[PDB]
Amino acid sequence: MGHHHHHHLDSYAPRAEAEKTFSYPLDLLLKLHDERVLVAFGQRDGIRVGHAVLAINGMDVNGRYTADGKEVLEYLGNPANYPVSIRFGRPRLTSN
Repeated sequence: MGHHHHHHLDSYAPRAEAEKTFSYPLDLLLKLHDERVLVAFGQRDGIRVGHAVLAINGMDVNGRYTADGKEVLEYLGNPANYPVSIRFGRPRLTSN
């Protein structure tokens, strides 16, 4: 009965994490979902899958493209650009 629910402001989510270096091959994999690049695998236990990319080398990502317009999966997949720094966090940090 009732099955009531409540949540914080829909526009919001917890803050982004700090910038971190990445390179490949690595025990980390990313995928495209809902016009965002998300962690597919690489969790120590669970607290990593479903996190979303927010910038790469300071280019705030246009969902799944760089600021320049490279698709993030191809951009990171290119081994000429394997060594990178990434900013990532909870999805829906803001609606835009």
